[PDB]
Amino acid sequence: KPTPQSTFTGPIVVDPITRIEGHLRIMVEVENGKVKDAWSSSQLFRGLEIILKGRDPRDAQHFTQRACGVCTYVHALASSRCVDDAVKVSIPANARMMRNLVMASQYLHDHLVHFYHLHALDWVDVTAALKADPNKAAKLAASIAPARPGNSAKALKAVQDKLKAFVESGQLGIFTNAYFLGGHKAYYLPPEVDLIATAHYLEALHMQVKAASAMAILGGKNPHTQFTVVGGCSNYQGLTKNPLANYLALSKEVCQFVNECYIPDLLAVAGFYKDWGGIGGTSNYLAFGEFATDDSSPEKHLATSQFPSGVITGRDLGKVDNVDLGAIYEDVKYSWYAPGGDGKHPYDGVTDPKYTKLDDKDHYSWMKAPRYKGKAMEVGPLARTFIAYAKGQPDFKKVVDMVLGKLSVPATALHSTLGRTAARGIETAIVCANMEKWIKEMADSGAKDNTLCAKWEMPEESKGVGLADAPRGALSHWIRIKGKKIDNFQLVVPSTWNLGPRGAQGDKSPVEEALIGTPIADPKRPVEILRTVHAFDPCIACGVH
Amino acid sequence: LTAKHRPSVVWLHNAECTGCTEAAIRTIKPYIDALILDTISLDYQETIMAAAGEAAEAALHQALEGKDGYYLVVEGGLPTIDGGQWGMVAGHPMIETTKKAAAKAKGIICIGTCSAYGGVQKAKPNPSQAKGVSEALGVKTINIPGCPPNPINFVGAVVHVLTKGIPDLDENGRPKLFYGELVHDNCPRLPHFEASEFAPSFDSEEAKKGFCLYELGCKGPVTYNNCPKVLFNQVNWPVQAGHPCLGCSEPDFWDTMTPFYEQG
Ligand code: SF4
Ligand code: SF4
Ligand code: FCO
Ligand code: F3S
Ligand SMILES: [Mg+2]
Ligand code: NI
Repeated sequence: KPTPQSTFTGPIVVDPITRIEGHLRIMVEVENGKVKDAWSSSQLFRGLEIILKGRDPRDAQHFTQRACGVCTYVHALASSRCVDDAVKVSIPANARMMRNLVMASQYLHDHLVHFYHLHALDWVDVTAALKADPNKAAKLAASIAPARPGNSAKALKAVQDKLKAFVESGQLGIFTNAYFLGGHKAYYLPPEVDLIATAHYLEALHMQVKAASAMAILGGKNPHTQFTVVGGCSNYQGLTKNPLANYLALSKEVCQFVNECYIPDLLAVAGFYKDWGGIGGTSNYLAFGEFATDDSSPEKHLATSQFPSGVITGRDLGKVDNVDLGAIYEDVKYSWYAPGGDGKHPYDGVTDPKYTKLDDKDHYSWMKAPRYKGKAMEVGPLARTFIAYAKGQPDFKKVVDMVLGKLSVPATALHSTLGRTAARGIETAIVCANMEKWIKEMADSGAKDNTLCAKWEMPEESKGVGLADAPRGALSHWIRIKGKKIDNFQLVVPSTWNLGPRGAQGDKSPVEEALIGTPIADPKRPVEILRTVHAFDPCIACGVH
Repeated sequence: LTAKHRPSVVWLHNAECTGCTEAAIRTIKPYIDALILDTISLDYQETIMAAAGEAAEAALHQALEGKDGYYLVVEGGLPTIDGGQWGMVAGHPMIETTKKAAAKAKGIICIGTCSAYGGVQKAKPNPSQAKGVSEALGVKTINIPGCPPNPINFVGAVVHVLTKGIPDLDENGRPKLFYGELVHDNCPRLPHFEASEFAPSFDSEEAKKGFCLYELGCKGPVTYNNCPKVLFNQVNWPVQAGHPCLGCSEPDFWDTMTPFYEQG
């Protein structure tokens, strides 16, 4: 019944954090088997903001997209919203629709790959799946998930035979030295549940191809879409009947996989790890919102996002504040940047790299520390879910209540690594339930009038901000234009909010705070650190840029 | 064959965005599970491997010391400023680990423009002093560029290397199998280009009619890649989506192909 926990006292360093995007080192101090202090240390700088200075503002989206190829598209969208705001163009309704649908397709691809290919191996013992009875596994699957041929005893046995041949080869490949090899106290699942999840892990490798193909019908290609322009979008063909029929068909298949496999696996896994509802919580949440009906300005985005925007402080769901874009700043006191750079609003952002040395407690990360009124903010699916739920958004109320009921927990149980993981699935289901409506809206509008790009003029001097809620959370790009060129271009990215270091007052970031109190069953295989870190869905290329 | 000793592949991530890993897993001939279960032994790959920290570093070293040797895939450029310390894994500069892995590799495949040629972090003013792999380390590489490359090109290259040897390479290290032809030579808008039928803006009726995108900056005429012939994701490519080619498989395109929306 109790959560396994050793008596280990001492430091643990985990570097590389694998099954994330990018290069992260986590350092913790452990006393009597529980984490007592933590540091989130991002280990690569590229400097896209420096590279952009003096370039054509039209080029920004193509450079910033390469901040990250996991959350591909999202930086092209934020940069396009940013430059659209700076030149004061309102994009056509069809462009709003197409950009938002590409964002929806990205949520689907991204969250499915995250749960299965990045997170699941923290919770699922793949080698234990070889001990399962495939007939027992099928019967269990039939009780917790909709009927499907992939969950049959024959299908589960084929997965098991394939895994068997692979493990027995002695070339374990990506499973080499896995934390679950030879059993591990922190892995709770019955072998049958391991096998069902492993079968779906493999299926998801094929399904993510379909999710990306759907995205590419509108986006041109995946990764790194190529269909946005200043003023709107370029892809007239994406408004036509046959491409949209194919986009719908592929989306429906992906959503069937979300509803049949992802959500039931997520619930089954969460059911066994209810103790993780009491580990890894934080208190403050931020979202810029996504899927707006009016994207004519950043203020209209914040106001009309269907996944709503807002600020929650101190877990107080009774008081959702509106976002104040002027309250955002970034500190560098504990980061690898030059002195003097603390407290900068992104319009006045500075990016002056200055490395010291590995594990220097005074400067330990290439990420800046974004703060909001002096507080750290968690961003991402859990932030969006709490904000929507507190505001009474009807799809979030329904799906959140469904989960709380299934797990038999109060909403406060969601301030945790388990809640963070559940929230990712909750919103994936909600995006899926909206796809057909959004596709019909664009098919009808695009048939009526295929206007997709507005006319615009480059100003000599201006500023603009582009907001998006990307799969990992609140994303903002900020431009100052001078002499029709980029004078300043600052990215403040969801993983910067979640996984940056301490701010100017020495206050831990959300992941640093979340790691305090983590139990460690075996300090040589600290899967519990990975559970919380992975729940934030880190992207270090995003966070540092 | 799954149960056989499959050729070892070590995949290193340097200064990268992981778009190349993402591209590789879009493969359908074969799908990625079939590749790693049946064809190769993928022995280190940070994005998807189970082990983390010291256990992952132990897996890398087991692979580098394997009796049968290994092939090396590199994703991302090498940041060289400050002794390589601006890009580190397990407390070691990326340039050091890549140098070590390259020295004993049976073959080196650079996936993406970043590892091939330096890529986005090398763009002016190059704050990290980033280099391509051959640029930094002086080793011959098989380059599979593009930002990212088509999985057809990367997986095709991997399969060629294991089955046939080094494919014929052009002056930029790119297999002629995939990079022998200009994007433009296979573009369905080529008749519009020949007839000087160019879209003057993205809102124009010429754009709606699918006219050539040269006047809006298309770099297809100077870019070697197979995009229009094979497509991406079995469904599309940028010009079919109404957008100019950026030249993303060309060395240093960030500085040679910009501004992207002009020919200037
Ligand atoms: S080549 Fe492009 S897609 Fe690949 S790692 Fe570099 S920036 Fe990312
Ligand atoms: S759109 Fe680009 S690749 Fe196609 S014909 Fe015109 S210049 Fe050539
Ligand atoms: N989602 C995503 Fe990537 C991060 N963090 C961005 O923006
Ligand atoms: S931008 Fe790149 S993906 Fe092909 S169409 Fe041009 S070479
Ligand atoms: Mg920034
Ligand atoms: Ni990312």
